[PDB]
Amino acid sequence: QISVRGLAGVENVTELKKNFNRHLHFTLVKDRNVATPRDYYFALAHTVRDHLVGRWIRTQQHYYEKDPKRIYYLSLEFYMGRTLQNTMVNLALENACDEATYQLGLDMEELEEIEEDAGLGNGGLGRLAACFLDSMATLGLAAYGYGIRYEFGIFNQKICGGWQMEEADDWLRYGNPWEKARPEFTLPVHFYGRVEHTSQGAKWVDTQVVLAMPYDTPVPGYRNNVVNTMRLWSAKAPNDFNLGYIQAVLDRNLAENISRVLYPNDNFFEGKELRLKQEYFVVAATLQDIIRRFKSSKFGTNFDAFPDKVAIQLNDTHPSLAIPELMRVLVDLERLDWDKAWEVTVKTCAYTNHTVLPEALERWPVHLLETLLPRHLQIIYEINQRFLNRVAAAFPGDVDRLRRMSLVEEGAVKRINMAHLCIAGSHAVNGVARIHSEILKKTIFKDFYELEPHKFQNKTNGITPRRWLVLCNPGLAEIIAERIGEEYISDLDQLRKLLSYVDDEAFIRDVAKVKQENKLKFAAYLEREYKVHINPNSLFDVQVKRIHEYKRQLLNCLHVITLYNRIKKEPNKFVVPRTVMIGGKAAPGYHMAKMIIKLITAIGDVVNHDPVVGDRLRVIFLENYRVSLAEKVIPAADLSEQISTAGTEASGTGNMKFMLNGALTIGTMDGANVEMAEEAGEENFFIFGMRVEDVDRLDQRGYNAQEYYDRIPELRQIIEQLSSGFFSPKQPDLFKDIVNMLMHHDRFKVFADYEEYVKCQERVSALYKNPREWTRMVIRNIATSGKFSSDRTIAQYAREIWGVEPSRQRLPA
Amino acid sequence: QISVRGLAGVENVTELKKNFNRHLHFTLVKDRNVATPRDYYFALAHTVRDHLVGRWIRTQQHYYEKDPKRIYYLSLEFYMGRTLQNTMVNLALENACDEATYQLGLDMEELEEIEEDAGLGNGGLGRLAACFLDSMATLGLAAYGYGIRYEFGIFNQKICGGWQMEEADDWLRYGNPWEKARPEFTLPVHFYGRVEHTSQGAKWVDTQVVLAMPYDTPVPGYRNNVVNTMRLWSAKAPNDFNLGYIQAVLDRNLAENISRVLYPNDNFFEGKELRLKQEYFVVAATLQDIIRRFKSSKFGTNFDAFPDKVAIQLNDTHPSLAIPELMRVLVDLERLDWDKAWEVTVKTCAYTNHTVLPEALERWPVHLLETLLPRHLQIIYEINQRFLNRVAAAFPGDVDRLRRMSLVEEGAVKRINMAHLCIAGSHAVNGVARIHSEILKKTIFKDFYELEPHKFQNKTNGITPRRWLVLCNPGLAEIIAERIGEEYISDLDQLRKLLSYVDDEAFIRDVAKVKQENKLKFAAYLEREYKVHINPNSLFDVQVKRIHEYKRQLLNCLHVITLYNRIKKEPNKFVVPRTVMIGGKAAPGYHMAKMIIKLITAIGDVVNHDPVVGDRLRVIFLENYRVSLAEKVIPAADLSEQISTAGTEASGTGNMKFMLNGALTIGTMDGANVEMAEEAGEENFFIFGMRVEDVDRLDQRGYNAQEYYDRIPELRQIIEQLSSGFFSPKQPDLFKDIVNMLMHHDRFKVFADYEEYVKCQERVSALYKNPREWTRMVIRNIATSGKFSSDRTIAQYAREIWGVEPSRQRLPA
Ligand SMILES: O=c1[nH]c(=O)n([C@@H]2O[C@H](CO)[C@@H](O)[C@H]2O)c(=O)[nH]1
Ligand SMILES: O=c1[nH]c(=O)n([C@@H]2O[C@H](CO)[C@@H](O)[C@H]2O)c(=O)[nH]1
Repeated sequence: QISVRGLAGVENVTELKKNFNRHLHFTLVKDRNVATPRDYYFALAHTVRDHLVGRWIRTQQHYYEKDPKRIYYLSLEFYMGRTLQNTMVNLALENACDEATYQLGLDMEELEEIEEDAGLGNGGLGRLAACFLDSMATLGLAAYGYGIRYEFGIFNQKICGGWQMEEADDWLRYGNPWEKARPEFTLPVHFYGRVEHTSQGAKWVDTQVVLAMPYDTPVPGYRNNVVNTMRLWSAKAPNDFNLGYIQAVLDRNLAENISRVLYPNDNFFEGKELRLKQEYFVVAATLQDIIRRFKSSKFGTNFDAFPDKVAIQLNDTHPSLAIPELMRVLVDLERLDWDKAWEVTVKTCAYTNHTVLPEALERWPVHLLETLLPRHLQIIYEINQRFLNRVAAAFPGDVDRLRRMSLVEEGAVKRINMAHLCIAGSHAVNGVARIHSEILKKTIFKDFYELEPHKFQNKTNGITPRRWLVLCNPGLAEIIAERIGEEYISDLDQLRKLLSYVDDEAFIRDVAKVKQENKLKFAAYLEREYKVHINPNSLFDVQVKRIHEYKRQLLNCLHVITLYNRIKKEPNKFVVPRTVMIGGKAAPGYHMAKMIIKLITAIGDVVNHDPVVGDRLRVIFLENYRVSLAEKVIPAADLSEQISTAGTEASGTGNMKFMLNGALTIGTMDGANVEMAEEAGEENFFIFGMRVEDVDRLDQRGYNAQEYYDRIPELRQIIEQLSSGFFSPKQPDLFKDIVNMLMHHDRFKVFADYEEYVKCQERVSALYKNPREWTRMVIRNIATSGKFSSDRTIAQYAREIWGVEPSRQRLPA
Repeated sequence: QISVRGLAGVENVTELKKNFNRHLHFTLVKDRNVATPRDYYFALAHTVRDHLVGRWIRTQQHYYEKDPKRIYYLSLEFYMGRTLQNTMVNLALENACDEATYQLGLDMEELEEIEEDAGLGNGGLGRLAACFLDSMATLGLAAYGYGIRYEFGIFNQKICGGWQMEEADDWLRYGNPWEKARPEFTLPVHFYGRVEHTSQGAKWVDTQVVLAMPYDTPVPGYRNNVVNTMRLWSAKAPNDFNLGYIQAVLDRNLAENISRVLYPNDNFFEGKELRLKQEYFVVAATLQDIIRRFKSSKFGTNFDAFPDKVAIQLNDTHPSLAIPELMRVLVDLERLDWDKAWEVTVKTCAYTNHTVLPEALERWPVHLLETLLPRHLQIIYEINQRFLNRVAAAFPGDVDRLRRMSLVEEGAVKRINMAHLCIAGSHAVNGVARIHSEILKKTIFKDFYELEPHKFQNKTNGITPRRWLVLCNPGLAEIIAERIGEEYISDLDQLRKLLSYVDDEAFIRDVAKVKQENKLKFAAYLEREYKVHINPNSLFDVQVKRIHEYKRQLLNCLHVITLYNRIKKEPNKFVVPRTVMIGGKAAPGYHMAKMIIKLITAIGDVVNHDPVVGDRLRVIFLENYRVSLAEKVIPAADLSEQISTAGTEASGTGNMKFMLNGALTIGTMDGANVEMAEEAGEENFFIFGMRVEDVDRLDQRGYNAQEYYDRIPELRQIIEQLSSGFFSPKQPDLFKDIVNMLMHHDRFKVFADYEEYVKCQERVSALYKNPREWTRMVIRNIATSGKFSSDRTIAQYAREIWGVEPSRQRLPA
């Protein structure tokens, strides 16, 4: 049907049809008479999978022969979503499969919906890893993603009586056609035990062994015939485990619990032993695999060349144990001297920081590490001593600097600061947006920057334009390709060419047409799947992201209520109609976030059923927000809410997705919003509120929320409504915790940005009244979104950190 | 190479080779440069599997169209062994695959050894179920095996310091290419809860739900294009299970533990809750599946026709809960009246008894059933009341009969006798050999036989001649086929034609040649795999079966020591050389059985290293006895030890395997030995010892072991040797428990058969000195082994119990 979806040749369509029928028969053991739609999905997935394997085998053959420097991306999260459409896109197979399935009497889009998300992440950090894998393969890098194969990913969110309920994400129930078990590369991982000292150094003995079994998933590059590997470890008990008899077999579960479930915390540290075990498990298995691959290479014992052949990227501090584990292996097993081992480690490792929120920083109790990983604690103590000796020599007599920079934190319970470990043991430390990287050098890591300034870098985040434009918004990808060709898909900077179409009446009409179609499709999805009705002519106002106080879903709530109250006051006055959509999951133990969800639904209950409002205002909570839902809602959005308190959202990536898909942005000067506004021009963004400097000024004086309550009558009314039980008639005090937080202990200064936010929203409504000028501003956003491709991000990592050159060159097919 | 292995056509070999290469590439994601032997096994298995699916689909299509009466074989054990060679045999593919793999540069026999046994059974009962599935498919019956998919089968046995050690049989580690998950037919199973009474009868409420997910494995008939199904259930927690968050997900393990591990008890009842849950789990899921299939049929609500379309065979009492579960469904859910439901149940169910040992009988505590299955207990009480009302009417005033026949056993703890439940609720009750079925009517079920004589039948056990001749002994199958053709493989009675070859000098030579080749091959296997050396010219004296006091491995031990002591007394006297091989697993909690294993190895330690003995006597313990090992050792055997105390081994099936494979039998008149001797002629068997009647006479008088000790000097010497520490110099009292048992509390009268046993063994040695006459007797055994084909057994079940006609007719290919 459309150009960007590739060719549907007679030869290819015929071959796909017969291979589809082969899999249905031989693989699924079914025929057309008994086959369910799920069977048809699997037949298609196996058919597409077949096209991957030849390229997969020859890519890994190529790496073995050429022996390039290998990039190892270590992450506890890979938020992959669905794989079928992505694979078709990257292989130029979409139209052919569409035709083949059409001729078999099937609707391909219907089959696509059957696939489970691989929801092995929480939000931004996990999705960044997924975008990164796509870009590394597209740029021809010899890259491997290493993580854990969770049996249960992020929970499925159900809303019951307005409250969030969690259920197990049993994503492997029907099987995963994309993965290949590799039980032949199973590796032992050690826990507990004790340290023994001999003539030949230290020995870690009396350990408990858990096996790590790898599962490999292919990662196709965009039309370059490169297929890289994501290798995820699964925990397995050894066969002599605990070996009355029956109980010993049943107790195998204890070891295998390591890879059972993803910790559902977004930007929050929980110091549980099982989490620590997960972190070491991924690190220990991965490092053995890396070293094995290094020794068994065409290069040729000598670890001097280790950093020339290996780069390890730590995604946050979660895999920080890679640093002392590498030291352990090099010193204890390979018998290298400390100084040489340390040189190798530092040159190999690099660390990406994802947040400055104190509650998200990993600080492990010494007593946990003492019991679980006794040798690693000893190594960390030695790292600390040698590091602090360097600090003392650089800043003599500065005793407070010594305590501030220590990897060991003193107190009631001694803790290890994993961020400090990462900085000391890495040759590069990066933040994820310009403002964030500056904040790191000026505030939380100031001491480290003063000691080693060369270590600190910026790498602004990005998103893959394959998943986040071509896949989810084919209508927009096509109208763009009509004007400027297809090269932009792997060179997003080419979107700048669209600036010469801002006055083109044909293009203006097509851009607006694509948005309306997307909105109609999403309005239809909501009715079919959730029996909720919306007006497709209204402004689609959306905030989708994890529920967090710093992200200020509550500020959005205050605006919604302001709009409702203004309508109730002057009912016969015209207002631009809005559909306000808010979605995202709360961590199960995060009480305030659960209360915010309940608030949003409670507002909906009042607003959506008030006859005086009509279809002028609707508030909908988008249930079970996840990658597949993002692919549907983002292309449908008109307004993107990016309203974190300045200085709290390190980068954001949802913001970039909305920009690429034709939504305008209302936001604070926070994270990547700053660079987005810079790229598009401030005139083409809806920027409001305190800057970082204004927040600091308010902190020094002291934030008093009562001041705002006293001086803003519209804000006062809302607080009275919440307190009196207007939004909860049967439980009048339901939201007392929310009011109390807002009035007395609000770390994120919701009230301080309220006035500017509401006024800015008025400007948004004004522009939306003029469709032509709205669309022209939209074109100016899309056209300048090029910087935010993860291809740009990865090229910077490659050149400035990993010391490798990207390549757009095709491998032979 | 050999005729019975089928044709190796140019077309077929070419097609197999290319499909092998396809699977290696697409399925395993490998090439010839990186492939391991395990990869090659899997490529072959997938290639052979492909040939099954077409036949599998059309068989199940055929059953849906013809709607025959369906046979449901319910068992907690299916001792399947390996599947690759069996599938090739039944599909006439062995020579073609042999040729195809040879041309690819691979040895097929080497690849076959890589396959894990499906060890989902303990011994005789589980292996009988496997033979039965093979015969039902071969005889064209619409039959389904239903059981549990254990994650861990029977433990792997390691011998360490002479002691048995157990390790987990992680048979699914590398995957199972033969099974197909069918998550679409997942069914809920209920536990706990309480019974509620309404106007519309009883309701079982507040239950815990566990899901049952089926996995289907194909069961090919011998060259008839029939492929039946074995459906095994796996336990799965529902997604809202226990739904702080992390622990609730981890607690899913509790529900899923139901299908985790096979209880490793052979002929011994252990009253643990997990076992009861397993028993109900298989029954509840299976019955729902049966009823679904019955309702969704081309026949056409009315349960009057249920017994005309359904037969349920209970393999022992393990699935006895089928009786009250069927009543529950019919009465509580379908709203049939009790009397009608009961008629249907009785006409549907039939029960096979496997032993008369009191310790093996299932007697469940009422308090367990009360908590776990409250509705089932109520139904059992009602069944009991109505049954005992019938007894009272038939035998008025006989109050002791009432207590004896009750399903409820009175005492300190009330128990339900599951055997009594089975008899009351089945239209047929059978023993497994003529003597066993007679014992049932005369002793343990005498009261029931008097009430309902028509119910009691015999069905002598059998073995499949596909696995137990063609597969494991191709050399013998071939020399037989040369004379009488190939028809005997599915009509074993044709072996009688071999009686006209007993004086044929060519045949005599070939039979003896096949045995020597088998012995050389097994002697080579022992050296390669266990570094143990044996003399292939010696008599191979073997006892392989589970370790049990009733099976009297201890009597064998006494003979071995007698032979050793006689050699030591007259060293320069000629004795027929023997290799005594004993193998089998002991239940982990069975102390005495573990002591017997240690004794056997301890005798070996003395005998095998005595220079005066030389290579005249060797004692070897065969480690990890299982189906695949049986296939190797049985064709190599000269002498089969079947020496259970008369009246204790219900049938035996190992005995039949040895007879079919050219070993002579030394045994008591017990189980099927009686019918074997009857078939071959007593002159061609080595029968010794007490008959059942002699055992009873000894019991009435009182068994005094001291008498035998006092009157037999050779027996006295052995007991002194055991007591003094001759076989355990460092631990002189190691075997005190064995001696004490033998002298004071021997239920199985080892001493009473000692004299006759030793004398009979002398007669065996005498015959072995004359190779020609040994072989002639062997031919007389093989020729009369026809009755013991499981095809005969299944034909009898079909005609006399299930009311269906067997068919040797081919389905179209
Ligand atoms: O995970 C890995 N998988 C591999 O196949 N290799 C190597 O690639 C070579 C060519 O495919 C193989 O010989 C193997 O050593 C490797 O080092 N790591
Ligand atoms: O386990 C079962 N699998 C099936 O396929 N069937 C039925 O067989 C028919 C023809 O293959 C199907 O329509 C299904 O109803 C069935 O009853 N039980």
